Amino acid sequence: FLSLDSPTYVLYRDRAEWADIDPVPQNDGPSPVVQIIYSEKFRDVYDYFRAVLQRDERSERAFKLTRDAIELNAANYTVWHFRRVLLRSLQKDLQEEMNYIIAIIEEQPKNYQVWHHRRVLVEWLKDPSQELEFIADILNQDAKNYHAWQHRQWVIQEFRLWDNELQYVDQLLKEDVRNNSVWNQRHFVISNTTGYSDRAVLEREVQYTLEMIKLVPHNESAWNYLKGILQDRGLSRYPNLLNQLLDLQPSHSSPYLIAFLVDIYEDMLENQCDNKEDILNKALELCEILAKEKDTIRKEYWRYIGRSLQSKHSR
Amino acid sequence: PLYSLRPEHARERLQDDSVETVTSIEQAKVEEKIQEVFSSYKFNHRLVLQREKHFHYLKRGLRQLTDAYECLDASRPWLCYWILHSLELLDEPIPQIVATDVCQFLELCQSPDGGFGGGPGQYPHLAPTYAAVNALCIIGTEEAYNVINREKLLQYLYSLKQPDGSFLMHVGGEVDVRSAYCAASVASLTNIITPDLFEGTAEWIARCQNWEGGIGGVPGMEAHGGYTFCGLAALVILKKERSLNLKSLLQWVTSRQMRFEGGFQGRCNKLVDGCYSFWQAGLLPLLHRALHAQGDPALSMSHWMFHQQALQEYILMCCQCPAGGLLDKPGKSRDFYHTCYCLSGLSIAQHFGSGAMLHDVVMGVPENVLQPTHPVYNIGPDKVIQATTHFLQKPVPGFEE
Ligand SMILES: C/C(=C\COP(=O)(O)OP(=O)(O)O)CC/C=C(\C)CNC(=O)CCCC[C@@H]1SC[C@@H]2NC(=O)N[C@@H]21
Ligand SMILES: [Zn+2]
Repeated sequence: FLSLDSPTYVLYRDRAEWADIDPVPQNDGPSPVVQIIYSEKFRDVYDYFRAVLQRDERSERAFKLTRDAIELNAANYTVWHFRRVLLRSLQKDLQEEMNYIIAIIEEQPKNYQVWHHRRVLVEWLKDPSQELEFIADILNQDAKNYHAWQHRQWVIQEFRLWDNELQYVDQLLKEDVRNNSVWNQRHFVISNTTGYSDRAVLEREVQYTLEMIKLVPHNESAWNYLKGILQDRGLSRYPNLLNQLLDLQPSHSSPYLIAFLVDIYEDMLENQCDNKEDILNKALELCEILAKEKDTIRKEYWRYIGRSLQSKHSR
Repeated sequence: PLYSLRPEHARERLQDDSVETVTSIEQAKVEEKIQEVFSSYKFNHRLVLQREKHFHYLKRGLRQLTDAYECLDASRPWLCYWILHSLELLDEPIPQIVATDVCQFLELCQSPDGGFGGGPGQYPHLAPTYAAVNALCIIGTEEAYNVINREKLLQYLYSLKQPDGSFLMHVGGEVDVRSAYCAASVASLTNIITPDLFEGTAEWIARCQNWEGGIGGVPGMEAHGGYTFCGLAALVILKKERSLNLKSLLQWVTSRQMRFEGGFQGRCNKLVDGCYSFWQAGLLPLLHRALHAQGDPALSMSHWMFHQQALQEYILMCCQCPAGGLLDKPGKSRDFYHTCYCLSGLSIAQHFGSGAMLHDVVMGVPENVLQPTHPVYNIGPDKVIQATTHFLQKPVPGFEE
C-alpha cells in the first residue's frame, strides 16, 4: 500500500497505525566500526522491523513492513526468513508471493537470498509449471547467470523435467556457441538421460563437438567438452581421432588442439603403444612449443607436463 | 621490460575465428580497454602499489561508511575481515582501540544460538561466521580469541549439517560448497572438529568437481573459481584432497589465467576479474602442497604453476584505483572485497615457498612486496599458527572427561 517513492510517503514513526509500538534501534555499541550512516527512510523502516521481530509479531502490517525492509536491502536474509514465517502464519497466497519474487529477481538477479526464496516457494507449492520459462527470461538477459542455471538444474532434477532441455541447450549453443554454462548444461542433461556409453550417442556428441571446433577453432568450451566426454573412455581407443585432429592442424590450429594432441600421446604412452620413444618426443616437442611460443601464459604448467612425461616414460 | 608491454604480447589478443558471439564481443571490449592501460604506461617509461592511498581508503572505511553501503548492512563482519586483512597484507599495524572496537562489534554480531550474523541482532549465517572468526584471528589477541563461543559454534554447525554431507548456509538456508569451506575453516581454527562433524562432506565436495576439472557450487553446476577455491581448501583442511581428481583440477585452473589480460577469470569463456587473483591463483599453492604430499617429482621449486609475473602486472596496472582501494577491472569502481582479494592475490603471486624453498617475485619497486597470506584461510600464516595453537589448549567439546 504506501510506497517508498510516494510523494506522500510518511515515516513509520509518524504513522498513526504504529503508535502502539516502540521502535527498536540497532545496538552498534559505543564506538562502532564499519558503521553505516543509514539514510533516514532506512533506519526508520529497520527500527520498526527490529521491533516487530523482537516481539515476533505475526501481523499483516509486519508483513507489509518486510516488503519495505527488503526493498531497502534485498540481501538481509534475516528479513527474508521472517517474511517466510509470516507467509506461513498469515497463511498467505503463494501465487502473489510468486509474482512478487518474480519481479524482485528480475530487478536483482545476482542475489542468493531471492533465488532461494523462490525455490522455497516452489517446494511449498510443489509446482514447477512457471520455472523454466521464468528462468529462460532471466537467461535471456544474462545467459550465464549462475543462480539461474543452478535453479534450472534444481527444478529439472526435482520435477524430472528432462524432456526439453537438450532442445533448449541446442538453441543457446546456436545463440552463443562460447557459452560455457550451456556446454555444462548439455553435459548435465546427457549424463542424466542417456549417459555417454551408448555408442550412437557418443558418436553424435563427438561429431557435433568437432563440427563446432571446425566452425570456431579457438572456442575453449568445445575443446573442454571433447576432452570431458572422451578422456575417461581413454583417448587411445579411438585411433582415427589422432589423425582427424592432425588434419585440422594446418587450417585450424589453436593451443587447444596442440594440448589435446598431448592428451592423446599421454593416453598412448599409458597404454604401451608402439614407438614409445617417438610418441614421447612428439609430446615433449609440443609442450615446448606451448611453454615457449604458443601458450606462454601457462609456461609453468607446460614445463611441469613435459617434466612429468619425461619422468614416467623413460629408460 | 614488463611482460605485458613486450611487442609479441600483442599476438595474445583474442582470435574470434571471424565468428562473433556475445562472448567474444565482450572479451574484445575488455582486451581493447586493457590495451589502453598497457599503452598508457608506455608513452613515458615505474610499477607501484599505491600503499598510502589504499591505507587511507581502508582506515576510513573501517570506521565509517555512507548510506551507499546500506546494501552491506547484512555483511558487516565481511567488511571487518576484508579491511583488516587488506591492512595486514599492507603490513599496517592495527591500533589497540580499533582492534577492541571490532571485538566488541563482532561480539554483538554473535548469536546466542552460536555463530555470527551480518550485524547486531541478525540471525547467524556461515559467511559472516567465517568472516568474523577470520577478523578475530587477524587481531590475534586473547580478547579476540575469547569473543568466540566455541560450544555454541559447534551446535550451530550441527544445526546446519545435512544427511548427505553438505551444509546449509544458514537455518532455512541454501547449500553450496561455500558452507562446507566456512564450516571447515571455522571449525579447524577453533579446534571444535569432532569425529562425525564433516562426515560425508569430503564425498559431497568431490561430487561438485565436474567434467571441466573445476568444482561447481553444487553437483552438476559449472565449474567456478570461488566454489573451486572453497571446495579444495575445505578438503585440504579435512586432509581429504585426494578425493578429487587433481590432475584435471590443475588443468582447469591453469587454463583460467588470461593470456592477454594477465589476471584470471572465474569460469571458462568469461571475463578477467581481480578477485580471482586470489580465488583462482590461490589454488596453485594448495595443489602444489597436495601433489607434493603424493610424491610428485616434477613440481617446480621456485614457482607456482601460473604466470606470477603477469598476474602482478595485471593487478598493479589495471586494478588499482588512483584514489585508493582496488578493482575487478578498469572501468569498475573500487570496493573492499576486491581490495582484499587483489591484494591476497598479489601476495600469493609474490611468495613461493615449498618444503624449504622460498622464492619471491616482486614486480615493480621492491616496496611492492606484501606480507604473506595462508592460502587455505587467507589470513596471515603467523595468525593461523597462533590461533590454532591457542584453541588447541582447549578440548574439543566434549570431551574432556
Ligand atoms: C555465483 C558466483 C559468481 C557469480 O559471478 P558473476 O556471474 O557475477 O561473475 P563471473 O563472470 O562468474 O566472474 C560464485 C562466486 C563465489 C565466490 C567468489 C566464493 N565466495 C565466497 O566465499 C564469499 C564471497 C562474498 C561475496 C559478497 S558477501 C556480501 C554479498 N553477498 C553475497 O552472497 N555475496 C557478496
Ligand atoms: Zn570480482
